[PDB]
Amino acid sequence: TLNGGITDMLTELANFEKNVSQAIHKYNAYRKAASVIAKYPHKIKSGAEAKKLPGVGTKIAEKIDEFLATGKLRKLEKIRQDDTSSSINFLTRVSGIGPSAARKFVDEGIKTLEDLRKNEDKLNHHQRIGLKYFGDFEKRIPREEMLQMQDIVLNEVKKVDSEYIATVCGSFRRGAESSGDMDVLLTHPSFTSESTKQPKLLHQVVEQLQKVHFITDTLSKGETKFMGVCQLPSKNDEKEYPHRRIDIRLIPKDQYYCGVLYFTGSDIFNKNMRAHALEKGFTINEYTIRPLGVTGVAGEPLPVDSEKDIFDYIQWKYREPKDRSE
DNA sequence: CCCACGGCCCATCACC
DNA sequence: GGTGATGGGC
DNA sequence: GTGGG
Ligand SMILES: Nc1ccn([C@H]2C[C@H](O)[C@@H](COP(=O)(O)NP(=O)(O)OP(=O)(O)O)O2)c(=O)n1
Ligand SMILES: [Mg+2]
Ligand SMILES: [Mg+2]
Ligand code: NA
Ligand code: NA
Repeated sequence: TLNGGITDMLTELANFEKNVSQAIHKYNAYRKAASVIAKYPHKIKSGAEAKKLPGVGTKIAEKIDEFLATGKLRKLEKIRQDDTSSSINFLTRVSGIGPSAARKFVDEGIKTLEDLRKNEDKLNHHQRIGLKYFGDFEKRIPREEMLQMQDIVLNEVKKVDSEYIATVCGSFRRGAESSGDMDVLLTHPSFTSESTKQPKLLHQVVEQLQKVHFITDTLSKGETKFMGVCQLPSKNDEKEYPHRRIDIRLIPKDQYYCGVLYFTGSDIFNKNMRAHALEKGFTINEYTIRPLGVTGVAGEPLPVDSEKDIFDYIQWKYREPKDRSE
């Protein structure tokens, strides 16, 4: 974090544009510039120096010049003093409350943590849980604990069926010493791009994790994606662990590599790799990589036998998980 | 100067 | 109930 | 907010 001051500012600007302005491309623009600056190995001495990087234009250069001279940004000082912006920004930190619901709550006078707790009935299920574990969801997860959770999930899934393969992805797979949540990619031989030869493959895994009281809540649940809450078990007299967010994604087994590429991330790395794919004449999702015709309609899935194959198609030298933290 | 900005699962809602 | 848009999120 | 064509 040579330029922590700058990337903090841009991130705060990104969050403002997303939550308050509801201008999602300004949000992406700021997080993009913040990302490319974060890996810049020198201590930026000027906005013009920053402008040389792809993603940093004139406006951000100006803001960097102001920040380096005064240590702060007036655009942000103002935003920080607005009640509406502060209320809306706070509300969006509750899982299940997006920019729209946040602004709508404020119109009704519901703008504090106490307001949410007294008005539980005006929340849907996701928001109710997000409020419930608002404190825990602010806490990060030490890799030490991620290791415990990994072993539990993997052993529980082995117990359901020895042919399930569960892989922890996300920031954990990228080698982070701390994670915001747990991300699990799941495969089973019965579920391929060809056919689902067995119903409820994800349900049974969730069921099992619920019966050992690992999974405690459910935010959403379909045939391929689980979004919910989990908690490590504690020993006698030992104070309980915080509740953690957990994401489980069931992917067709023959499409494991695109799946594990996708959910390893990061989100910004994924954005960059797929944009580059489009430039190179391909399109990548969590299932396949396809060519673009002169048309703009995708062709057939190209053969993929590894993560490196995907990198190869678009003329990218392979980058290990720990070098994908953009 | 113009425009597109990665790709998609689940919950909810509007409409027929 | 089917379909499609929208919100929130990965 | 930024940048390729
Ligand atoms: N916008 C997004 C968000 C997530 N993802 C994929 C890549 C992420 O690594 C993976 C999990 O999302 P995530 O849990 O919100 N972020 P991630 O695990 O990378 O970092 P953490 O904050 O969880 O530690 O989903 C994506 O492709 N596009
Ligand atoms: Mg994660
Ligand atoms: Mg996640
Ligand atoms: Na630039
Ligand atoms: Na939220």
